[PDB]
Amino acid sequence: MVSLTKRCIAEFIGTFILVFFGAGSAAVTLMIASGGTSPNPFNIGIGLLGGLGDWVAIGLAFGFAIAASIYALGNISGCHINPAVTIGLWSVKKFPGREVVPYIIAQLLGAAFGSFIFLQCAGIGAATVGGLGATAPFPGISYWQAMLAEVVGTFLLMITIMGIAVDERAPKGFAGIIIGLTVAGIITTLGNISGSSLNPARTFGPYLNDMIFAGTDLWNYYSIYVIGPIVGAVLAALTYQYLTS
Amino acid sequence: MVSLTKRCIAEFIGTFILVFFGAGSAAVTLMIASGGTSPNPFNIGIGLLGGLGDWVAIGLAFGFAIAASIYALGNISGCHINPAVTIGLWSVKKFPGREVVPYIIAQLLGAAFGSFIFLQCAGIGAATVGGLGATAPFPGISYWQAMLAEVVGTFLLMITIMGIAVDERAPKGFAGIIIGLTVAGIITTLGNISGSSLNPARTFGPYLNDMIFAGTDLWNYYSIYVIGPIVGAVLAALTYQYLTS
Amino acid sequence: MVSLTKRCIAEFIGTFILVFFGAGSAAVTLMIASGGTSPNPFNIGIGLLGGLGDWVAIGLAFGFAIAASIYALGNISGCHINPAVTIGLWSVKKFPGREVVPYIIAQLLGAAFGSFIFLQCAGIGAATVGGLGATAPFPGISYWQAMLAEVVGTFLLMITIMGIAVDERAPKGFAGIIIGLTVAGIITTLGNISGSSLNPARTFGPYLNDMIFAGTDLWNYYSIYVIGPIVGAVLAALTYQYLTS
Amino acid sequence: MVSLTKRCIAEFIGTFILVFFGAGSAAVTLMIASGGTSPNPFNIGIGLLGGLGDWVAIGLAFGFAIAASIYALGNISGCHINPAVTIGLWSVKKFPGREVVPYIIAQLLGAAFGSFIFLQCAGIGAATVGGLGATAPFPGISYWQAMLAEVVGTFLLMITIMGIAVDERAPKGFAGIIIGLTVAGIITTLGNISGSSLNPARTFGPYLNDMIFAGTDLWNYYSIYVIGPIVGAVLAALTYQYLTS
Ligand SMILES: CCCCCCCCO[C@@H]1O[C@H](CO)[C@@H](O)[C@H](O)[C@H]1O
Ligand SMILES: CCCCCCCCO[C@@H]1O[C@H](CO)[C@@H](O)[C@H](O)[C@H]1O
Ligand SMILES: CCCCCCCCO[C@@H]1O[C@H](CO)[C@@H](O)[C@H](O)[C@H]1O
Ligand SMILES: CCCCCCCCO[C@@H]1O[C@H](CO)[C@@H](O)[C@H](O)[C@H]1O
Ligand SMILES: CCCCCCCCO[C@@H]1O[C@H](CO)[C@@H](O)[C@H](O)[C@H]1O
Ligand SMILES: CCCCCCCCO[C@@H]1O[C@H](CO)[C@@H](O)[C@H](O)[C@H]1O
Ligand SMILES: CCCCCCCCO[C@@H]1O[C@H](CO)[C@@H](O)[C@H](O)[C@H]1O
Ligand SMILES: CCCCCCCCO[C@@H]1O[C@H](CO)[C@@H](O)[C@H](O)[C@H]1O
Repeated sequence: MVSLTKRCIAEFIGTFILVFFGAGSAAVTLMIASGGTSPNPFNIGIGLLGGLGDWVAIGLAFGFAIAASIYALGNISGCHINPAVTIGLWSVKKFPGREVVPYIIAQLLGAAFGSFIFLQCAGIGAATVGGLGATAPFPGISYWQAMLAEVVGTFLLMITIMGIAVDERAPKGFAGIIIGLTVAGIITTLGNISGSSLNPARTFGPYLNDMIFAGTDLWNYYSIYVIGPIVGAVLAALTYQYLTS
Repeated sequence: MVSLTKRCIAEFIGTFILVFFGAGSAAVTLMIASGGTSPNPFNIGIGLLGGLGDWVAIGLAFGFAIAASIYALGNISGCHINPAVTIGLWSVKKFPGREVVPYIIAQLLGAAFGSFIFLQCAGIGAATVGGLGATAPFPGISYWQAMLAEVVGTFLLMITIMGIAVDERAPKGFAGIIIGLTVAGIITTLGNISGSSLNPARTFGPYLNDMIFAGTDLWNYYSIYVIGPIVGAVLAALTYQYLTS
Repeated sequence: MVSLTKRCIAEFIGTFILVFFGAGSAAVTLMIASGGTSPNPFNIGIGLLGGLGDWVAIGLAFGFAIAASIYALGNISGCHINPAVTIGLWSVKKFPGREVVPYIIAQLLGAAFGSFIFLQCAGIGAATVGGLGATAPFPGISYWQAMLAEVVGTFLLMITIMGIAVDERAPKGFAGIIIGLTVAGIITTLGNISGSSLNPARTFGPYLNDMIFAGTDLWNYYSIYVIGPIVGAVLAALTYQYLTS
Repeated sequence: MVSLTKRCIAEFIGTFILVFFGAGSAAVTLMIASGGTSPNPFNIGIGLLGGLGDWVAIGLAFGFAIAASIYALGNISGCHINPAVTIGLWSVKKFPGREVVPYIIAQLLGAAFGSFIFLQCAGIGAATVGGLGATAPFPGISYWQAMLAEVVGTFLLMITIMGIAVDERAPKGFAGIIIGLTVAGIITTLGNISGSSLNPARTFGPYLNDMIFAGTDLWNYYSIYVIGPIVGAVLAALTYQYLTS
């Protein structure tokens, strides 16, 4: 109904909001905790002052921002704001393959830009101390461990999306808040393991800005936040297709 | 349907509740943390004992109070309880320009009064230590940085409002809780940057009482919490008008 | 529709749940924080380890328990589970004066019993250290300050109830969660001031058990948690009657 | 409507998600707090860095995961994902006794597997330090105290389920989020007492993996997390049957 051009602008805004607010809270957490003493290496400083409370706070910053976006942009573009979701939807004939790349590009741009504008609001400390909320494996977590966390996490996100936003029997009006709260929950447990990206674009944004405004190069991890989410999403979409078949 | 006089009383009550409960939680946080040692200057004491957890708690105190007000006063006056929202609504022919000033004045009074009654409940420490939850740029944040944070923040608030309360296709009954939770999320990330006002009246109240009951004069910052929110709201309203056009 | 006898049993259960879970979380908080060092006297130990985060956690324990009860017992007795609400409803011809006392008595009993069973689960430390979550003015808060906090707090609770549960235009199904989240918000800001009772029975339960199983006598404060809530509720009910008249 | 075989797969997935995400957050909390100093023995380290905030965070990780599952798998199998609920439903002619064992077995397997996959993501520290989120009586809590906590807790969970998911008058679409938030609330207060299992399978999973990958043998406690929940659920189901009769 809405032109692909405007739906792409919407996806841009939605992913911008997602990275600005979600990743922003993570960065800010590290900034107000910087200089504190951690009990052990696993605690990189996010759960330093508020324990798991800090992780639920970050998860909620993501969740509420996501819910708000879905309610604001859902009717416009469907508010995927996540490459893995677009692909997941695509994998079960729920989204036109012809629009997959356009959306993904708008998502990637929005994420990059969202991370950039936040970096301007909070100063350079957000990048040099908060790392702009970039998702990377945590201390003691191997490459495949983070991979696994990302597929199980994105699996939950997608199967929830399938059940509450795609299935025709879903309760109207609940998709936005449920999808958001679900992400908040996944981040609460999987955050201190892989950072709980569940979104290739959510990771892309921070990575990019982190490299340009900091001598950082986290790209040797990106594959985790690309393959993991995509595999998790498609697995969920198909699984749900089978269970309701 | 309801007389402008009663809808103004409603706006008064709604903004009173907003400042009393929201700004109140911020003040209280500083009061129970006063005397503690902070890791660095950025942490002014709000995330001292609970990290980002303290910010989500403050955001939720705002959010739940806002949701409650919208459900209690929405049918009466529309529950704008925010000058920027009234103006934003106005900017897209969704509110009578003739009532803009009346509402804004009721909002400003309610906010001032709300801050005043809270100051009486918690004693003068709420003002001399908690600063009554007044929003001011945080340590290391320049004037334009706070400005930017406020427009991006209010942009999200308004576009959400446009999508869930103004658009005729919005899910009935969700506006209240969604708008509230959205504010809670914005405050979680933008709080330790500009205090996350998003509301000229929410700032006015505390500023006023802070000056009268404390040798404080934060008015050299007020422009941030006036221009920032208004610009963000109007930008959001128009953007949403374009995307759905 | 349901017999007064069964609706009284329901009120009993609902208030039992309210005090068991809500007041219980407060007690538990003090128990896991006991032995810690506080920054100042205002911080009695509740915001010691989690700052305001601890207050929102307690507020949510109350809120979620309240929402659950309203969804479980609402259709049975209306789930007042609060003398002030019953009276408030009564004050605007929304509840039979003939049933006011019966409900209030079931609420008082349920609260007393709820506090008693919790005391058995957590041991006597819940009473000697957690005080069973009894609401009393906080350090530096005078008698009238707590009084004021309780009327403003209960005012919000009731006007929300009026708007979302009594008004015929309210969105169906939202009353439970909204009422609950509203209480969670009031407790977040007003908790460290008066303990944020908003409910004569919620206070009665703990007070009683605290006296019987601890040399405590907080009854010289009870009037605050009786008059404050009742005045706040009636004021809200009438105010809402006027604004919608 | 859906084959018992697919509904069993669903129950498997739902309980997997429940244990993976819920119990996972508890384990992670202990891992980021390990090495810290506790105020007293009651605080085993979960409320160490975030106070009660840590408990609400764990409760929410459970709640959001539970809500998401109910929205994703509810239409498929009813999403019991808890032996006590299946039995409770059974006890009031709301579920076929012939399917009770099948569901319970899928739940038990899912829980065991869910705990296993999480153990792989977070490394062995999740088991040797976080105990995989296994529920056991807390310091100073006797066997019958934990038992009581579990029946009162599961009583609330079930009566809420009865009111919002079983009763034909329940508001459509609210069951998922309400059931989830209710669990989050029960865990917030009852967690530091018995760990707040409310689910024989949620306990089984961790116990099993804890024994196999750690010299742990918590099975001398399991009866608490079997009898307690079942008794609480049945008591709630019958009580609700009586009150609405
Ligand atoms: C990692 C897997 C990504 C899969 C996304 C594939 C997007 C391309 O999808 C293809 O686009 C074409 C037009 O451009 C259409 O004609 C094809 O039918 C469609 O399948
Ligand atoms: C961009 C192309 C990505 C292809 C996916 C490569 C996955 C292999 O990735 C490698 O796996 C090893 C495990 O044996 C790890 O030890 C290495 O650190 C990791 O980089
Ligand atoms: C910062 C920008 C604030 C814009 C708010 C403008 C409110 C005035 O708005 C004006 O009010 C008049 C009656 O008073 C009406 O007759 C005009 O049509 C209306 O535009
Ligand atoms: C009340 C009228 C407000 C007009 C808006 C004025 C905005 C200029 O504001 C000024 O911008 C400077 C940046 O160059 C900052 O360094 C100053 O601190 C700031 O006050
Ligand atoms: C603190 C104020 C409490 C007011 C509650 C008053 C409850 C009594 O209310 C009265 O009960 C009588 C039967 O018992 C009825 O016949 C009366 O009409 C009714 O007003
Ligand atoms: C049970 C009957 C209660 C009647 C209400 C009495 C209210 C007066 O209460 C008193 O107010 C004084 C303020 O001047 C305080 O200093 C006292 O501590 C307080 O008890
Ligand atoms: C701890 C109590 C557990 C009760 C669960 C009982 C499940 C068995 O229930 C029984 O299953 C039979 C078929 O297998 C049916 O024919 C019976 O009617 C049914 O009652
Ligand atoms: C698997 C079969 C379980 C049967 C339930 C047994 C309940 C008794 O359990 C016992 O109760 C005692 C209290 O007197 C406690 O002191 C013991 O530690 C406890 O194991």
